[PDB]
Amino acid sequence: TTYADFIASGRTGRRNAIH
Amino acid sequence: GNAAAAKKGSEQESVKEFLAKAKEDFLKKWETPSQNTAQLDQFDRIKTLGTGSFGRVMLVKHKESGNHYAMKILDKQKVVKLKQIEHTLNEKRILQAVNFPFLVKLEFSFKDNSNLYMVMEYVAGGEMFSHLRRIGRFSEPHARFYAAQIVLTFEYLHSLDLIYRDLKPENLLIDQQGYIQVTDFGFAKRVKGRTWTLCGTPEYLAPAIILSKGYNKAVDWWALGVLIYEMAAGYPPFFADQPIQIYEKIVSGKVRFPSHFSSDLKDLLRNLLQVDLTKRFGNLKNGVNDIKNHKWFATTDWIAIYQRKVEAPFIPKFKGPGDTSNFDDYEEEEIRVSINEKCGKEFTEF
Ligand SMILES: Nc1ncnc2c1ncn2[C@@H]1O[C@H](COP(=O)(O)OP(=O)(O)OP(=O)(O)O)[C@@H](O)[C@H]1O
Ligand SMILES: [Mg+2]
Ligand SMILES: [Mg+2]
Repeated sequence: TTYADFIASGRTGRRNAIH
Repeated sequence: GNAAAAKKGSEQESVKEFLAKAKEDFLKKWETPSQNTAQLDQFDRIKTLGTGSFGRVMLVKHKESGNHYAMKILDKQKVVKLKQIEHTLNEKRILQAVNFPFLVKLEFSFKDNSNLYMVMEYVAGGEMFSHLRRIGRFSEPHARFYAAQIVLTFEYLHSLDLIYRDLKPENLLIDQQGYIQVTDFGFAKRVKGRTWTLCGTPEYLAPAIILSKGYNKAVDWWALGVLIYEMAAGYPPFFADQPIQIYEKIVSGKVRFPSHFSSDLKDLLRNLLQVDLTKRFGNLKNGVNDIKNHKWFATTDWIAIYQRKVEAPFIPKFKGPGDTSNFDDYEEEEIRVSINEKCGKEFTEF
């Protein structure tokens, strides 16, 4: 499932801004 | 029927006047910003509520009052190194001039030899982010309740010629009434027309920002599209392990929706996640009204939302003042202050 793929990815934690 | 038409037609004349008085108030502060309204020693530093790629926000208690506040600390030297000088000046100058129910209030601000400080009202409910990840996803009515508040906030901000540029669950907080408090004005900018800076957060960047093209306020509406999608699905419309991978997906023009998304939700999102900014909702002849009148928001009483008269779908637990249980824990660090003034000229107006 898409949700399972997301949960298994590297960016499920707090996301910081880029510049 | 003819009754709703009158209700909608009348309310618009009202918000028109509201926005008018709002601009006057804003302009006054924008032209003459408050400065040096407190000092570090008047507060006791309690605990870190969160950190960003720029600063550290700590819970603090005001000594001569006992009141708690959220203090954002920025290392002047780091700001310069990350080329965030003008952005930082924008951040404080704008934050101290705005006034809206869903915008965090800047109580005080000041600086010393090493750091810049922005003392905000402490929003104890925690980030929308943590609740969203914990719960998984919000029901459409739950997501709508928050969305409605973002819509009104952007209407406000945009009318003052302000572009927000960093909408995300991490920058949205829940107060004790279950309502939203937008924080982090780090990329906020007062601008009429296009601007070009590459800034924001990967998953929320509009295509224009990614393609190094000039862009306008429409990027905030695109970000709203991403927010609603993430809130309702539990994950972003465009995700991957590396930013570049996310970017290729964002500019592709392809978005897939979860089977449980309503027809109204999908339609609204297809209009917000519109790569062609000339066709994007919020950026058309009728502007924000195309969004407020959209079917997905049919049950939304906009005036009631503004007055905070709508029962929030969720109210965080609050065990009294100073309670930081709704926030993750972070590693602490002493707030160093050099005996030597750093980057004085750069931050003169702060
Ligand atoms: N008024 C507040 N009350 C409570 N917590 C707050 C408040 N303001 C900020 N925070 C918390 O502190 C965190 C960091 O603040 P902020 O987002 O402004 O840092 P930042 O460096 O600008 O992060 P970013 O990487 O998004 O640029 C927020 O994500 C939030 O968890
Ligand atoms: Mg932030
Ligand atoms: Mg920021």
